[PDB]
Amino acid sequence: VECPFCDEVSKYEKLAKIGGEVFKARHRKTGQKVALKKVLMENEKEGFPITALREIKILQLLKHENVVNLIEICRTKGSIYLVFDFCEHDLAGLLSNVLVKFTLSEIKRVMQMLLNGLYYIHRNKILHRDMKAANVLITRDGVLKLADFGLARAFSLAKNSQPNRYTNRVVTLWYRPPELLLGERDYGPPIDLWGAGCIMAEMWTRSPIMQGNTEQHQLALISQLCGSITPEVWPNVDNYELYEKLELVKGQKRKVKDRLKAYVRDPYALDLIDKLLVLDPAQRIDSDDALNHDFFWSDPMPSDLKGMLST
Amino acid sequence: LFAEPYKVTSKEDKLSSRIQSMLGNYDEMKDFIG
Amino acid sequence: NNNKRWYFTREQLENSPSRRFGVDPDKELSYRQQAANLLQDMGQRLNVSQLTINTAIVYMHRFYMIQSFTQFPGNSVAPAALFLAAKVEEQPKKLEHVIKVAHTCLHPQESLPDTRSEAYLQQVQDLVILESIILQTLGFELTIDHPHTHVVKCTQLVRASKDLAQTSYFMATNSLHLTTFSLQYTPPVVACVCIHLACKWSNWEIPVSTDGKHWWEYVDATVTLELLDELTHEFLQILEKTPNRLKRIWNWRAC
Amino acid sequence: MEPVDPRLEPWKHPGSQPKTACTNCYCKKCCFHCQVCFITKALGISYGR
RNA sequence: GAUCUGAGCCUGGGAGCUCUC
Ligand SMILES: [Zn+2]
Ligand SMILES: [Zn+2]
Repeated sequence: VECPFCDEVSKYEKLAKIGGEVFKARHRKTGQKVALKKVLMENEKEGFPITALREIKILQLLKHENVVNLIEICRTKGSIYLVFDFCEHDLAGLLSNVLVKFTLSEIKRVMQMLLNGLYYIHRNKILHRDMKAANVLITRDGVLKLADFGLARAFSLAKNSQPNRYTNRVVTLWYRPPELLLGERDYGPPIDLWGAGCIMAEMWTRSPIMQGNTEQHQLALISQLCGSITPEVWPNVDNYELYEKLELVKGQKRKVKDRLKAYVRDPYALDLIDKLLVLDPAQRIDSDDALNHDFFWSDPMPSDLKGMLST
Repeated sequence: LFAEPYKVTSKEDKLSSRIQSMLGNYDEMKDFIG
Repeated sequence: NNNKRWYFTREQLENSPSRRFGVDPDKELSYRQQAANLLQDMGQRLNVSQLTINTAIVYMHRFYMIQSFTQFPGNSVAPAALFLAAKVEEQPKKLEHVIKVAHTCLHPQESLPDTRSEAYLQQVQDLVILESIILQTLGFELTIDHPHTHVVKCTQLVRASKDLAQTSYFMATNSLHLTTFSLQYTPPVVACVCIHLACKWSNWEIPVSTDGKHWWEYVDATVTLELLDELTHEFLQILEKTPNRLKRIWNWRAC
Repeated sequence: MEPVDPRLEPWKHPGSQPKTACTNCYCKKCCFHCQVCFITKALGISYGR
């Protein structure tokens, strides 16, 4: 049984468990550190999961200094394994550790690389649809890397005609944007930034600002923070078949900056977060304009993270 | 940038005639292709 | 050197995996044409975009560049190939639908096996397993570029008429069904061959750009008149080797 | 048989199935009805059962 | 009669036909 274009996973040596899905192995010969991601073929109802095909098809395309690199794909003497360039830390883990200290300068660098990464994937017509501190890796040299593109795919620029009908149930409930919670299937890049805004808020809160247990509960929290969802602030929001069928508060006002006031502290920082957590995706600032925000061009200026990683 | 294509007065190209004697007369097999 | 991977020469093709198990050159190509025909037939019955079909055809040509018809039947790889291309081209078709249509084309006599029968459950595994094999054999390189993409862009630029545009695109499909240029020349080059081949047959001649440059120069910087004529020669040479009537159909007979 | 704008996304491309049911005639008109007819009728290439 | 003990080939795709037995 010929198979020259698919080396055996035996070439790697498993060390520990991550994410029995993701493992930390090292090349038996070179000694290079890598991340083994086993393909979950639990649902063999439709052969090889289309979700995997996309991730693989996308990773082979995307190649940025802020995006995880896909080395190769191994097998078993069978199951499939996706090899990536091992990442020492992860935004999620770092924020969880108290010993870790983030300076206003270092924080700006983290987001700068994050948004810079989104700009790439978005420019290449790709949607992550799963933004969270957990998927935000950071190399040993202090280089942010976007990983886990399982729920990621490619969207279209709607040729001014019949809209698209993508999957609705996407992105973590905690990092899921309003539109998705209203039944929006013709979404786009804005859904990713919403998570980025929630992630940038955790850089000071060290914990998810909106932890809902259900879809409706999530909306309630978003309405109490970002304010009540009304046609005024969200034009044509009433068109949603779930707008009226879902009891949403009407009195709650926008208190994004007010709630994150004692945390963020920094003026510019608060302003950016406010533009990223905008209810209406049409008015939601994009990655491009996000990088041009005074937040990234005001003293103190962004700097590497090596100093912080020393703890 | 380009000019709208035109017909060729008696295709003398050896390649052209080779196709004509293979697939047949063009004009007569167009309203069927697609 | 990932580019030159799925691009061989006339000699390499002359020594294909199948040629290693004793399979005449003209015989192998025959299997390829048949495999492409099956994919085209099943695709239309599944109502899938031409893109999905072409993509499936490409995998077929490349798949047999590492494997042999002696080990992998063309009527078996086709179903799996098409089933895979469907997903890649954002147009997946239920495994049940594929097997059903594939059985209608391969077994017009026998009746469609019950979705509960032991025989059916078997065909499922065989197709799924073969699918994984195709992926590994291709190195998981699903991304494929078709000449049709370059053919359409060129026709619109040269301001070619519909009849000419339809023919150009038409020949672009025949190349994947009869020839193996998809394993020899890049899509851009193949696109020029189709248009050039369509022009000679349509008597249409594409003028020279207002800048003094040929049309093919706007499709590929490595394409030359000498190449087109040579390639067009091989294309037709393969067309002449067809086992059916292409001279008797020159009439307006009834139905 | 009919050209398709590449700029269009995979999930946007139209089906390959011909508008009219693949007729059953060897006439010079049906030989080009579709891709299959051309390969099976004009070229006479079949996969058989 | 097979028809992975085969096919050549062709009229409206066989409902046509002959080949080494
Ligand atoms: Zn007819
Ligand atoms: Zn037809």
